[PDB]
Amino acid sequence: DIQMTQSPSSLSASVGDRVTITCRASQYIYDSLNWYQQKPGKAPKLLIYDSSYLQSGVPSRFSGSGSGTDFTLTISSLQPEDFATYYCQQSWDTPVTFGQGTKVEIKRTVAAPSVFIFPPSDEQLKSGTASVVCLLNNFYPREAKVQWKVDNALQSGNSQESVTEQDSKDSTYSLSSTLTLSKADYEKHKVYACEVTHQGLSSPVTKSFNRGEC
Amino acid sequence: IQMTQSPSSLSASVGDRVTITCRASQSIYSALNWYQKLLIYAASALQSGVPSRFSGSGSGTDFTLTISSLQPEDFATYYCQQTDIHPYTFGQGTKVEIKRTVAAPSVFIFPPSDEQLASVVCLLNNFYPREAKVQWKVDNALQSGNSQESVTEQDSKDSTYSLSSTLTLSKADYEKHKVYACEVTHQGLSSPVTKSFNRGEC
Amino acid sequence: NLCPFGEVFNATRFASVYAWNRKRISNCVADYSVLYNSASFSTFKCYGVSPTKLNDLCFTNVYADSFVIRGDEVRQIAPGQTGKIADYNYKLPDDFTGCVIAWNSNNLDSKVGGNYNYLYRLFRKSNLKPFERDISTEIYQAGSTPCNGVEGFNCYFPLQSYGFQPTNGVGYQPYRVVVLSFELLHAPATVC
Amino acid sequence: EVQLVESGGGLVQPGGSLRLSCAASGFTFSDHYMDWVRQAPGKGLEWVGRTRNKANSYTTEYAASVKGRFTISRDDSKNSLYLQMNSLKTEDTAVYYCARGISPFYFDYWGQGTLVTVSSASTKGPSVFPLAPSTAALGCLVKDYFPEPVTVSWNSGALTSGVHTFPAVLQSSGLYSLSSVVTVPSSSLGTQTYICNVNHKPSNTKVDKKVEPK
Amino acid sequence: MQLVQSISCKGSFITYWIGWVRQMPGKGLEWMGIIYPGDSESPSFQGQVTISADKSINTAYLQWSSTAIYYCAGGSGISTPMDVWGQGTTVTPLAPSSGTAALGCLVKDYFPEPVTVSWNSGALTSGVHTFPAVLQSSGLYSLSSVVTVPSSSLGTQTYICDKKVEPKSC
Ligand SMILES: *[C@@H]1O[C@H](CO[C@@H]2O[C@@H](C)[C@@H](O)[C@@H](O)[C@@H]2O)[C@@H](O[C@@H]2O[C@H](CO)[C@@H](O)[C@H](O)[C@H]2NC(C)=O)[C@H](O)[C@H]1NC(C)=O
Ligand SMILES: [Cl-]
Repeated sequence: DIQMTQSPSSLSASVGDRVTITCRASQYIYDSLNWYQQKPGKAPKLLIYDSSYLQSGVPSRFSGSGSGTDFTLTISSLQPEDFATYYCQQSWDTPVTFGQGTKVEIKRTVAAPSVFIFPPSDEQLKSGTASVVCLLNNFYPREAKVQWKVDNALQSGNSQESVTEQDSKDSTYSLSSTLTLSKADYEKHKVYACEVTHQGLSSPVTKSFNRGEC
Repeated sequence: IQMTQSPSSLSASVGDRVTITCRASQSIYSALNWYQKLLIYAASALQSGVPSRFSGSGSGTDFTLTISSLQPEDFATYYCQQTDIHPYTFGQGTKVEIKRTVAAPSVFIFPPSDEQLASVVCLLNNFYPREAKVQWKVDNALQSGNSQESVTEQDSKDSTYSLSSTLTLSKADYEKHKVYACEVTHQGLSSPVTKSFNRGEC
Repeated sequence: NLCPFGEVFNATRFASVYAWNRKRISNCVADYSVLYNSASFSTFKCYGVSPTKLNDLCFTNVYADSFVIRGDEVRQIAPGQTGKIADYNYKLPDDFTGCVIAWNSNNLDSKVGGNYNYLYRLFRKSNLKPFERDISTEIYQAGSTPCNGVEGFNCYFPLQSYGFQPTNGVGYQPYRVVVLSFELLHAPATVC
Repeated sequence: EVQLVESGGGLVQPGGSLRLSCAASGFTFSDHYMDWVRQAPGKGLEWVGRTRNKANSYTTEYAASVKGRFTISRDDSKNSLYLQMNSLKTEDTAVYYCARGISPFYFDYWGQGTLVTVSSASTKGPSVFPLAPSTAALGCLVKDYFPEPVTVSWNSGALTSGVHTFPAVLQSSGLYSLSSVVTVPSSSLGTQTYICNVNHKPSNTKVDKKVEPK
Repeated sequence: MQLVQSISCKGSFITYWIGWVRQMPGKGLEWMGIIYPGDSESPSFQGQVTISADKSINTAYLQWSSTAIYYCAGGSGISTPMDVWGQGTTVTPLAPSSGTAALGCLVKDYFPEPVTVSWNSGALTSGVHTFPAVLQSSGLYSLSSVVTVPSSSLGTQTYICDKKVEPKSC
């Protein structure tokens, strides 16, 4: 089987910049190499087939060069609607192998995250667990630290965080930290707080509530 | 033999597949040329130096024309002909124009100079599509014959059109009314737009 | 014996597409490593089978079809194409089983003055059947007036020549093509 | 239009068989080559196998990962492609797209895909708690559901502005959780009515939950 | 090979036929007639014009005794029709409203059309739209040329298309 290595795996690009992703192959696959773009949770779309041919409907800022073992996709003036994984694909021989993909992220100006904390619903409590949600909404870059503090101590191992995909309006992220614990354990402490660290924030922001008190 | 060629109107962006059909007054087998410069001859044969994007398919009294991905320079109007028998009468004509989003027109009304006194000119700048009607209303009174509009070739830059009404009146007729309105009917505006001035004002 | 693919690929002289050459490779052992282990080639597309497995497969007859065409014509040498070359010169069957190998021939088949020794059939009154050849130089009539083999208005000589000056863009440049075709006939396989 | 729709995906136990169908409209199914391509969650594109077109019999190639256990099949009458998977593994968990080419060397169109989930774990519908607002963020907690996926809308499809549905996280337990949050203008909270619509098809759970300030 | 036109057509393998293509204002291709120079031999132009030739100079002619461009076409080959032609023979004060205004020059009652103009001695071309001439009820024509400019420039700079165009500014 023919191995295909894309370069780079991950790549950050300002709007209108000229980005280049390279596919390299374990052997000569001549001009038998296609490129697809995959936007998250959607089927791939064929951009380019047979090295150099752009598909009908594809925007002409997409271009294929290359031969033998080295191919490269080109977005000239990378515009909005371009955050995707970009996949090279050889058809020369079976088996029909792909490249590992390259995740392209857009560059942007720093944007500080707006921070909201949410005590558990009374409803959930009567089920017998408490989940405390912490939301860091619309910030850049992705990198961010969320520390839980319960009765003024660092809490570890009862919290899951999740990141949204980059949003094609404004190229910003949202993040969630959810501290989930037994109702019993939830009632043993008074002060729940969410402490947030970021490039955008001059100093770490903390949002909190005292259990019981609106 | 007398040629057809359809349509006269086509709107399309760069790269689009294009299809045009030219009919035949009497069977000329495949002795049909396609011009833009000679492009395609004998129904499907390609004149040297013409890009392979262009392709045509036809025989007897029926033919077509195809362009794979419209390049900017290909925007124009193309005419067929018969090489069967003399005289070699060409076709009617067919023209292709770039598709851009609906653009409402900027309407401007220039009043007449002491020099001319009477010619009162109306302007619709930088619009798509080509279709736009320019009614002249002198004191609520619709004018017919005395008016003369003239449009641009699709703008080199932003591929929009621009239109130049020119209402012509006897000085005394001009002096008879105060109103000089220009009601513009176009896709780019929800309902008609009036631009107006009053003689002996500012 | 060792199997005469050299002759076909390293031939000084290449046939014109309308007059395309065909060679029957038989009672030989075929290396094939010699092909996909090359960088010369622009295109090496196999339809039946797999380029890497061909040396571990055995066949009743194999044929090598050699010709020269324009760069932007190579995509016509495939199952399911329409166009001058696929229509009036070389047609592959829908069920084609074999490899289309081509490569840029600017060095050899392009003359500084211009080489017009390479011709293609511009006109035909029906498409070729797969693997059919046609050398007719009969004047093609698309006019109402039938030519009496006398070329003139709507009386075109059917063969036309390629402009191959070496500074033509790669689309218009010359490429040599070799189509290998593998037949599994009822008889004993004589070439693996 | 050109339409490929995949089906049969869902929860299946290790060692059990499932079979997916690809239903094809808007083209000469016989003419085109049709392949299956899979993608385990947050991983790359993996070719499963091919059926050639009617002109080439309908002859088949498999990737080695699925050889001997998967079978590709065609019904031209019903215009549908089939993948029959037998001695299933945890690693067969993935989205299964079918791809067609009018050429055997690239894929023009792809389906939206069918999700196959291969675990010992067991189906359970979520529970839905409100994240009341104290711009004003509010949201819904979708807690403890298996398997993927769940969908969330706002005010029965209406509300899509400033909404974030976070990727689900897998607890130690083997259940999934996520929240969906909406950034709303402060003033609109008094007049505008806020309801999240949560659908979990695998358990056949549908919940509409109203979110109001405490 | 090429054909150079003047009312005659000459050019220089040398073409074996010469026909005639006329172009009325806003019209498609119209074929005049034929005269093969060697042999020196339309039913709608027949006895509207006379079609002559001179082989010696490789010249073909279109003559009258009683408005358009005249194009002569020949062939570089006996096979290929309508291949190369000639170049052709042609025989025939608004003031801004008181951040973008517009102003121009009305050119009226002129014949024979055509009217060619420029702005501020060719120095200003950014906004300019020069319309085609029209033939009016009168049988003469009226043509207007315009330009959008920054409202800022109005009441500061002057404009000369030669007509001095400025705000009337009562
Ligand atoms: C067809 O020719 C290639 C190229 O051949 C070489 O260069 C020629 C100018 C001539 O000098 C030949 O003798 C050379 O062989 C052959 O591929 C080469 O094979 C040789 C072994 O003889 C090997 O040294 C080279 O590395 C190979 N490739 C090169 C030089 O690019 C091929 O064997 C010939 N026959 C075919 C196509 O099977
Ligand atoms: Cl940016």
